[PDB]
Amino acid sequence: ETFVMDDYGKKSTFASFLPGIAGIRGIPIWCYYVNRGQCVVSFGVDNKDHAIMEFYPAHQAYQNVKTTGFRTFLKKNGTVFEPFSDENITHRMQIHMNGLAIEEQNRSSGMDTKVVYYTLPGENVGALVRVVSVTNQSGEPIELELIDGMPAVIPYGVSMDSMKNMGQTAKAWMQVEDLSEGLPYYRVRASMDDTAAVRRIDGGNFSACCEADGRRLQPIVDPSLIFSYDLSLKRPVGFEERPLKELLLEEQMTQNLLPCSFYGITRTLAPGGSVTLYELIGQVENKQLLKEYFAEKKDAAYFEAKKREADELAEALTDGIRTRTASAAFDAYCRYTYMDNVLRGGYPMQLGNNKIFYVYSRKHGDLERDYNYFSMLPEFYSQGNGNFRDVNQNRRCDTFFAPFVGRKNIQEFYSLIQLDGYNPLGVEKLTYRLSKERAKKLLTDVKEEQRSALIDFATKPFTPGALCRKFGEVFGDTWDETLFIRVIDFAEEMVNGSFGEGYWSDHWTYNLDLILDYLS
Amino acid sequence: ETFVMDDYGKKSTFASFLPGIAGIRGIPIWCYYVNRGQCVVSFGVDNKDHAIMEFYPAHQAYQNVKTTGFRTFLKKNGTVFEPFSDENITHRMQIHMNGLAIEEQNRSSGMDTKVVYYTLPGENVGALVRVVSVTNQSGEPIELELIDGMPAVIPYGVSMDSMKNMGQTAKAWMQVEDLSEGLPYYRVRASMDDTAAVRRIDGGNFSACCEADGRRLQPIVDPSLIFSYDLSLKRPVGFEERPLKELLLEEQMTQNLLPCSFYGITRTLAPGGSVTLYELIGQVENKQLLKEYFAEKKDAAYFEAKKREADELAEALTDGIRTRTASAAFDAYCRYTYMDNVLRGGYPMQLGNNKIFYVYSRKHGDLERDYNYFSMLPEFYSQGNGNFRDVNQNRRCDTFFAPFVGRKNIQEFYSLIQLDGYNPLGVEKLTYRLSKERAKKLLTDVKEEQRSALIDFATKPFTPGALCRKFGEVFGDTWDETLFIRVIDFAEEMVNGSFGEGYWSDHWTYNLDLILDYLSVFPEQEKEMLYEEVYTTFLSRINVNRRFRRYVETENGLRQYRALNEASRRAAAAEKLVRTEYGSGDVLTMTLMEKLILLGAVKFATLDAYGMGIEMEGGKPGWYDALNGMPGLFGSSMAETYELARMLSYTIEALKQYPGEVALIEELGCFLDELNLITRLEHDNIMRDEELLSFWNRINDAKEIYRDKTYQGVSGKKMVYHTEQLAAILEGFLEIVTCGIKKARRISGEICPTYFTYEVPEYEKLKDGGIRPLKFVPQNMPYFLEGPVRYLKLPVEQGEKRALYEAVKESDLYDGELSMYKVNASLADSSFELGRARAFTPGWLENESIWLHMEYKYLLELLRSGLYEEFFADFKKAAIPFQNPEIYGRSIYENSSFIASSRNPNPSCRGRGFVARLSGSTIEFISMWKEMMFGAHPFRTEQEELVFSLAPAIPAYLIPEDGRLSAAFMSKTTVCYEFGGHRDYVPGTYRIRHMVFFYENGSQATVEGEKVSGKLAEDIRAGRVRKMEVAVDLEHHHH
Repeated sequence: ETFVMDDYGKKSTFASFLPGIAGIRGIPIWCYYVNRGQCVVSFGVDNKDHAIMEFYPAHQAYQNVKTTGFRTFLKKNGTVFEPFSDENITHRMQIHMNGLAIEEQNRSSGMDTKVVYYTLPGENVGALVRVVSVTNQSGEPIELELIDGMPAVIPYGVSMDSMKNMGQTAKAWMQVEDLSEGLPYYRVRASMDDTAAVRRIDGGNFSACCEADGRRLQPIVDPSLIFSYDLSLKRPVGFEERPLKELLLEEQMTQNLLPCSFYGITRTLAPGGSVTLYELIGQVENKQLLKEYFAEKKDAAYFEAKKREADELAEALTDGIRTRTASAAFDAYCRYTYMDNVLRGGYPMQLGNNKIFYVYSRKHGDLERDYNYFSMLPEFYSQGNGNFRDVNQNRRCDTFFAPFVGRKNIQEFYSLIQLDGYNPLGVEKLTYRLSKERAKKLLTDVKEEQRSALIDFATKPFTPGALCRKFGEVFGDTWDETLFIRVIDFAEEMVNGSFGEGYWSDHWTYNLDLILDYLS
Repeated sequence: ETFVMDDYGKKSTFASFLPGIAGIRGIPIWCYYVNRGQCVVSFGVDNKDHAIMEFYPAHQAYQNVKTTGFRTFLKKNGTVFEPFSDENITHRMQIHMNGLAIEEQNRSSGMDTKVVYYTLPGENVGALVRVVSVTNQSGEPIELELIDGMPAVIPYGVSMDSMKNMGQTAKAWMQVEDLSEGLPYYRVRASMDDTAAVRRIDGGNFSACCEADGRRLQPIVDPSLIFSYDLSLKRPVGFEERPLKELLLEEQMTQNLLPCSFYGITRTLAPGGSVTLYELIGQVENKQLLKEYFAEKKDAAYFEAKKREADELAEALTDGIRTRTASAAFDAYCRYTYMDNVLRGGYPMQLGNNKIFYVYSRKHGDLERDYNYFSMLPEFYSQGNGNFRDVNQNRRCDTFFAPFVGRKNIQEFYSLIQLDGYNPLGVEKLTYRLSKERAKKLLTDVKEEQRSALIDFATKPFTPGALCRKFGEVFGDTWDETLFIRVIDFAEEMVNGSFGEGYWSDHWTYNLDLILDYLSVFPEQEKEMLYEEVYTTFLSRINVNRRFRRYVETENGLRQYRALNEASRRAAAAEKLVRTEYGSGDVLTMTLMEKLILLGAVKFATLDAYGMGIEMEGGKPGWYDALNGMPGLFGSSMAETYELARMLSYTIEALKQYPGEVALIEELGCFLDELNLITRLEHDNIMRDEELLSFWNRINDAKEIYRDKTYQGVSGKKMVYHTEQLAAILEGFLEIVTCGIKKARRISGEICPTYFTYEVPEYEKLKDGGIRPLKFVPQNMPYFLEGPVRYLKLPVEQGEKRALYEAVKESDLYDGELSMYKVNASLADSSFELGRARAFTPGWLENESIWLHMEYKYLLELLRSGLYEEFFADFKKAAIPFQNPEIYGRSIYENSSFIASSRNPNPSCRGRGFVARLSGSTIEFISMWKEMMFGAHPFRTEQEELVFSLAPAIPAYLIPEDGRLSAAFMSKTTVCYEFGGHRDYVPGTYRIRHMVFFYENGSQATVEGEKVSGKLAEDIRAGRVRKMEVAVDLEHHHH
């Protein structure tokens, strides 16, 4: 079910990505990875302009992952080792449908490093979960100083163009907040685009790390503490020269810099012992959401449950094509192909009682499709736009796997045929609107101000995720899901055609396939 | 003369660049360098879209130079060493004015590596020369395999945006050619921008390396041969695993990759022996140029001669400011500052016989000024565009160093003043055009097809470099330079104004400086300068909106958000001059006095409601860019008021000095008469009232009538005035301005203000849609240094100036820890609508930092006002050449835009200059140097004859041990002072015993006195005296 590549650092380069599935009630994120270093080179929330780790094309991703990607430094009795930096050391990569794990077995240092990645599922905060475990495989106790994290966190409000073109000038707006609280908040001081209606920026990237207990560790946000004069981020000169405890007592620069996110522990590991760090990196729209999310302690059990949920998401998504043949690779390929087709074209589901909704779709782009400006919607019931041809083809066999779809795809893709035989290029996200009278009838059992808020929200086009977010905002923490289901049921589905740029001569040729599959 | 930084890899980071001087007949290139690795991080030819090594901002440049910069790998008996990769190894950097050299002395490996950079001078191919020498310093012979070069050469045709955004996809177009020939050609297979007229791409980047013999080495263009699986380019796995000879036999991939450029040699070095590689990396427009350039072998002697030429270029460029004092750092700083000022504003030169051309200028940008899209023209006689303010200031002292310039700058920068008092933002490159008949007359002695080619080329606008390129193309290899000179002489100089983006309120304030410098060098031609009718007028591309139309309603109250009238906008590429008969007649011509009167009238009409500041009605702030939100808050600048008072006083003195008749255009005459009537009516109200709404309304109504009448066109009929009437009118204006200044100082405090912000709580809507303000509430602004700087120029009492100096020194504008002056006080409690300055931390960029330009302006004003002791002390405690390089963070011969002040949150960053060496402080230092060395007025006109005298102001710490201080006078004459003793030589505290003149012809003349007049003075100004020996306060130096 999992693909294992040994010594991937010496193999041919390839680019890939986590599927970005956060569940029906989660916030998906985009995370691209390559087979070099600690393998993760770029991840954000919405698009290239909301990246936490800077987006690079495939060539630059291969060239920079060992520097701008996740780093880990182990100090064993004075000397510093960097896992996943020397390809001559035995390393390994395990690829899941919705996860990624790497290992290194350094016999010289007697320490084993394991890093597990997965997108955080089923939460109102989109984040990447990184679990780092270091095991003392030597026969003697060692005094380990462990530091790991990310050397360049892009503050919220810095666009990709701003980085790539004027990083030096854009450093003037970057800052960090809440170092003492253990939840660093990475955002610009003010809107970098002048002549903006709102000068204040509320959103922010965050990081949080803890051991199995759950108490957050003190962050390191100034890369000069670790790397000192080495701006190339190749060797941690400061970490080598000084103990970790002294580093945590330094006055870190929280302004006029491209901040890092590093956390450290000091431990004496018995022979066979290990230390595990649970690190969360994500983005929120305001500090209130971040405080609400961390109102409950996130211990090791929480992260293990979230990892199991992340695996089960892909498992249940691909269970519709489960196959057992003479080739295990064939079955794994079947499941993976179904998941990729879902990512490109969406996964049908019954939203309410009389609606068909396609979830997990997104306008795709990756390190190799660098020309595409991808945009994955950061909300519940996530969905995205798509080209006519791609969405038309990817939904060819939806009726076979989801009989409740019926003729919806045929109607959708023949209603887009213009009178002259051509069609719009773009297929918009599913949006819904509720009429005034029906909305008033539905909201009779609601409090007056809440009724008014839902009236003004639901009479304009909205997505189901936006509606659920509004429900949460206007009801606090507990409400009635049946109200949401009823609003969806009695809402009206908008038309979802956007012209685009031109008229291709082949788009109409894929509708007969939909007709034939439905007739099959 | 050179700055040496040891172990620069461990020092604080700084960004810099080679000046990009290729000579008058060379192709300049841009090359930026940092103090990490092999130090060179980006270089190309024209702009960021024609880079050979990818351009990075300063942060990315620091982070990537050790990887994407030049690399060198030494294999000594099997093991591989990489010089300039470990900071613990002793390394060194030497910085020249037009060169860069780095060294590494690895005792462990016993090998010394030396790399020398310099731009290739005096060739029709722009390239970077890189010389790498490895010396075997061990006591035993070693078998050395050397590989060096660049791991990522950007192929020609790949834009910077293409790289940064879609490098992976753009790799599909990249390819290399001519590997066997030894001249790899890096270009795209076809135009990457689809729907292009020409699919084929002819230009290409190239590299070529050779030993001292000159035979080109076999290149390595596939980085996978050297680095193997390591795409991070950190360690050369392939080079370690295999010998160099086997690598050169591999089949290199020349397509679908980002190619490298590496060359290798295998050698057995005797103890003390060395191997040198001469590597050329550049760009050409076609393979024919590359083949022609390499038609002759380039041996070691060629590269040594080119390096000497590159050094001599900067040497001869800066020889005009050569100085010998007690501080060698001071002299090096003088030369470097002059070179930087030339880079920013251009170097004057005599092109032909009757033309003045500015060479080496360019629209500047660097690793720290990453927002600027720089563009250096890749041709002979290189030049570039520039902003009005920067070019205006940088040419302040051109007449002193280049007397042949004369009044050209004054005419150029007053002809750019529009009828409404504003000006275009951009100053275009000098272009020339030749008429049909003159071109036919010139080309009579030319072959028919060559004559036709030159006719069709020269009848359209061209630059001198383009003309020389065309001459070369159409004549082969040999031709007649006199033909080029004659075509330049008989060509017509085009108008060089480009509108830009907006109207700043301070651009006009720098022209009086040009006038004053010209009068300092040629004092006897003031009347001729004033009454010379050669001043044209730029045609406005957009008109300032009426005040009732500039005001809009917002949530926070009334705002000024519609300064420009978009309905009146005209075509950018159209007629550029105001023509008589409402745009149908001849080009309107005006005298300098008319321009001064127009500026005075318009700026007086631009007073604010309280009659204190000059409104930023143009939609742009003053000299302070980071306050872009000030015009929206009804901002007014007191600095413009001080400059207006100074200009009015100068015009009054000029009118009284040379009485006669002055002709003003009819519209300006009517406007001036209306303003005079308004002042006579409102004088009583101005003297007693606090708010002056009625005066403001009448003034703005007259100004709007004049602006809207002149914008549509001017007939050209001129009214005639006596100098007495204009003197009375401008004296009334100056009296009102002086009362406004007094009121502002009264309501501000112990320090004169700089800006005023007004809030309008009561306004009335109009039927036509405009909004009429009814009450202005002034808001105090934080103290800025520019206020006192402009104020010190006014003719006020000396005691008041000293009191202002003390108040500034004891205020928040003075950084006690750094002993420097900050650009502004704290902005913390000010409004957040002011602009970018509110989004910056204190002590960073233009926010409460030591902005070097304004600090040098303040020091210059202290020097000019006679505060000699204070000027000496503050100059010693604040000048760049006297800084500590450990704290300053870069070479003390180079300037910076700002120094992080004591309020900067980073203790390490305090006292450290950050942005590159092209600040505006260069011209300020040049003015200070000239004032100190020769006094305010070296030439004076007494009894209608030229009189020459020297009044130096030299502090004790500049006088050498022997007491002989020398400086260059007008870039040709050497003045060798000799001082009796070590002390501060304040003017009036000494006397010139005698001066001795050494003529160029060898004859000597000695004058026993302090002043000369007549023939001696004329010879001094004409450059016919080689050297002057001046004895100060004594016959000889006495310890």
